[PDB]
Amino acid sequence: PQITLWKRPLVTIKIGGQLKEALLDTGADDTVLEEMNLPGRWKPKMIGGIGGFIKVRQYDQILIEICGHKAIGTVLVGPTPVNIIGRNLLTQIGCTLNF
Amino acid sequence: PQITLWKRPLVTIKIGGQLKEALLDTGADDTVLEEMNLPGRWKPKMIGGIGGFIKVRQYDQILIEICGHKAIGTVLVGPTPVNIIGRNLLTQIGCTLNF
Ligand SMILES: CCOP(=O)(COc1ccc(C[C@H](NC(=O)O[C@H]2CO[C@H]3OCC[C@H]32)[C@H](O)CN(C[C@@H](C)CC)S(=O)(=O)c2ccc([C@H](C)O)cc2)cc1)OCC
Repeated sequence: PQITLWKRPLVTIKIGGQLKEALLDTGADDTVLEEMNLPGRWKPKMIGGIGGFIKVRQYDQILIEICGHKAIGTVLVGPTPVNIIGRNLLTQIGCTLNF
Repeated sequence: PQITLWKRPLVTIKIGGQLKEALLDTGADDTVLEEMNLPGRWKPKMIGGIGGFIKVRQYDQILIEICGHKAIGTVLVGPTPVNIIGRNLLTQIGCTLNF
């Protein structure tokens, strides 16, 4: 689809069998979701934002369906203010900016 | 044009008579620019993201040219790590997400 930006580009995602709402975020290199339970191994990681760094749990090769488009990639889980879908997955679903 | 997301979507902007590099950021409601001494009145503001909040100065009705497309709106000036072009300006240049 074509998504305008007059409102936040929020979409429904399916991850670990659960539906959530997430923001399509071209300013984010990586994908960061709010605290949740995901199966499998994970490694601690640090990521920095506008206000500083947070500790996240890094889950690799995680299946995630974004607005009906499948992706399999890295998902960071931690105290982000909102679920954000970053470029690592936006590229997988073929998302581009156009003007 | 069309901008893929393999790399950060960095473009040249023109503001206050200066050229700068900025990030087209669909995850940002508003626009946040590096420290610059713009003329005119302003009001203090707090903006938050990953890692907490930072103090910024809010200037209104600022003209920015983004890839030759002009836009006029609010700009937040402060110690941001990157120049962030938010939806308030992206909408004015007709920017959309597409997949
Ligand atoms: C060399 C130093 O750089 P640095 O590492 C940080 O650099 C960066 C800092 C910020 C960004 C943009 C930010 N992306 C981001 O957080 O991405 C994280 C996850 O993926 C990684 O990729 C890049 C960083 C990591 C997002 O797109 C937009 N945000 C809102 C989003 C969280 C939804 C609520 S916002 O910025 O907070 C914001 C809030 C309010 C407004 C106005 C008021 O409406 C405007 C902007 C990109 C690079 O320093 C470490 C301290």
